[PDB]
Amino acid sequence: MEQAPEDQGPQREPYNEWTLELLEELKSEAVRHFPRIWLHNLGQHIYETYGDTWAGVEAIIRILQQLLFIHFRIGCRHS
Amino acid sequence: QAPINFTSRLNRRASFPKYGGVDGGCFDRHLIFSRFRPISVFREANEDESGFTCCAFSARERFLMLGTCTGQLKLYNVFSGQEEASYNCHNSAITHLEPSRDGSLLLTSATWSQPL
Amino acid sequence: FGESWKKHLSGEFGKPYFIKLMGFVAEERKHYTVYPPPHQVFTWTQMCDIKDVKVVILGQDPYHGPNQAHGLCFSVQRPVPPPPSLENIYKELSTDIEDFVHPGHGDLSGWAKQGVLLLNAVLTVRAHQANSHKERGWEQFTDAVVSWLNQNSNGLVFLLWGSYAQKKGSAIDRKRHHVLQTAHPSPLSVYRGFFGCRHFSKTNELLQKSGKKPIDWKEL
Repeated sequence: MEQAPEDQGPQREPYNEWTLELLEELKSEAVRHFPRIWLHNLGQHIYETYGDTWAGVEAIIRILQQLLFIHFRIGCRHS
Repeated sequence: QAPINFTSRLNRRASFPKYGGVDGGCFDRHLIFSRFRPISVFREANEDESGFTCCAFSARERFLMLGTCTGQLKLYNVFSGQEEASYNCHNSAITHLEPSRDGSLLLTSATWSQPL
Repeated sequence: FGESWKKHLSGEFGKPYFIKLMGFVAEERKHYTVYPPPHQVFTWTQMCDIKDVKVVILGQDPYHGPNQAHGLCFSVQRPVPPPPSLENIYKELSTDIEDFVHPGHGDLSGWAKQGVLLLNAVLTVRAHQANSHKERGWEQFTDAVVSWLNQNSNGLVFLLWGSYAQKKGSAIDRKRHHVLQTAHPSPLSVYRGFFGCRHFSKTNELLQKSGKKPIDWKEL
């Protein structure tokens, strides 16, 4: 008898805008910890393979948040 | 001292107190935490590959509050194995996640989001 | 197809790669699904004329999902939710057009009657696949179109944003035309430059260096 609570949290209805409110922010911290060499090259590598189709737009927010988590987990203070 | 065998402790606890001898419960914990078996694996079949970061159980042990790379925690029934209620928690990710014992509160900490 | 476009585009056929194009892509239509049909390739050569072309904007890759694109570059069907880079060029349009109205959709049937050559470089790609094909002939068929307009038509402009558009049409003269390039309209384009540049005046403004048929951005 556990009642999972009602999801009245912060919703994200403009998903085409909330991404744009945060995809800059995903770029606004990776440049503060990493050189822009990998940032443009991985962004080009997905754009040659996912393009302007939202399947690289969320997917870069996948890969950037997957690295910025583990790069703040392995034990580098910035990188 | 309680005997090293388990059946020799089992015959001895029938005519002796709780565990069988001096340091009897220690041997009962050697045989019982030296073996494990995977029951269920909980994937994240939305974008075909899982992105979990942090794990914990609930305060009633029915759900287990996993935590994605994207910053949302997703409930899962331990019996069913079904997504039940996602929650748009954080922007960055989920680093730490613990509940309270009364089941009223929940602490989650993020990776780089402006509220941490 | 528009006949007056091929007033002098009869020098597009007799090359060793043209029959490589219209047969094998038709063979790809006889096995697979290349996404845009033949009745959407010919929209740019139908809706606008060749007598009023004033802006040249290239397009790299079509939209591999079903029921999305309709031939023009950076363009998509109207019931499709609008694409993000086309949603990203809207951001500078507010900061430069004071009377900023909103399109609300993704069909670019409003700017096509202005004088913009919304051309995709490779017009057709497969369904659910981005860049599967080789150079089957879509490139040099357009390379013989872009640099041909350096001869006959006049009043163009090159906002060749992104390195894919830089290779194709860079060396066209700056006495007759004006070439201004910056970063990509996508937000996946880490090296900045697009993020606030006011290039979108210079469709209305660089034609004051020419004096030709005018433009309004707000036809949406």
